[PDB]
Amino acid sequence: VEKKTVYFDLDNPNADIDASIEELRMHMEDEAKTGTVINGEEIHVVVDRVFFS
Amino acid sequence: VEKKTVYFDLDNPNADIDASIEELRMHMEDEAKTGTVINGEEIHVVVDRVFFS
Amino acid sequence: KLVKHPKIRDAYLAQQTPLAWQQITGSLRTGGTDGVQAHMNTFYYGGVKFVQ
Amino acid sequence: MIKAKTYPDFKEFVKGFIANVKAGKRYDFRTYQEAILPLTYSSYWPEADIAEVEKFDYKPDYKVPFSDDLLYSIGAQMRTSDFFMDLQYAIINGKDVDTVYCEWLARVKPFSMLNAKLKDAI
Repeated sequence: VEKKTVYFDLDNPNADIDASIEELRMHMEDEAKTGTVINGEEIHVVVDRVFFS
Repeated sequence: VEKKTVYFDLDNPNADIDASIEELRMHMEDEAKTGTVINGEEIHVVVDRVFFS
Repeated sequence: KLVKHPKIRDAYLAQQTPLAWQQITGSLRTGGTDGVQAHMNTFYYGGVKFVQ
Repeated sequence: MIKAKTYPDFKEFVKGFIANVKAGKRYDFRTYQEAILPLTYSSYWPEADIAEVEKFDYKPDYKVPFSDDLLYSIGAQMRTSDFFMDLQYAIINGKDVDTVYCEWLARVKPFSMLNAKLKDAI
């Protein structure tokens, strides 16, 4: 299986953060082929100092 | 008697709508010719779809 | 496209209401279950209620 | 590209903007106005970086300028980004700017009562 990376363009004033977050939710809700309803909001996100700033 | 028309020019960003509304109120208040105090804000206004939009 | 439009953005940014706050900084996923996800995106505007 | 916080005042920011526009540069930020304009006319301008644009396929439907010597009728209200688009369009058409009326204006976004005084270039 192939890994996925989500690119937050935090250096661009016209970046679309909402699109990236929606992509993150959709990957979780789709690629988890458990055969049951999945809630994508229940995810952990560990972030680095520079990214947080 | 002669009929009156009021132009709003809603297509022009520089229009003065309040001026036209005051003109309508003043006409209603002044052309009654009944010798009594009159409130010009008690009037109906039926509007076409394009005008409303 | 609808959510990103300036006309909706400015109005809901200016409005001070729990609905305005939720739809701008909150999560739009508040619908029912379509069988693959627990909630579906929902947006309120002008009385109509859109769904994805 | 106009770097963030490059001017201490809107009065100098407008001068810089006009000077850049007279050099053939074009700008368009209608879609993300919220993230460029600072809070007031006395803060540091602009809030964030503004990038040039390749094309200027824009033309107001309403008449611009309102008259020969005035961009908008006194007291007109317009969206802030639209003011910069319209002033840029007017300058492209040979007009030149004398001063920008912003002394007593209070609010910057999303709507503002900005205006300009025009003349003929040489």
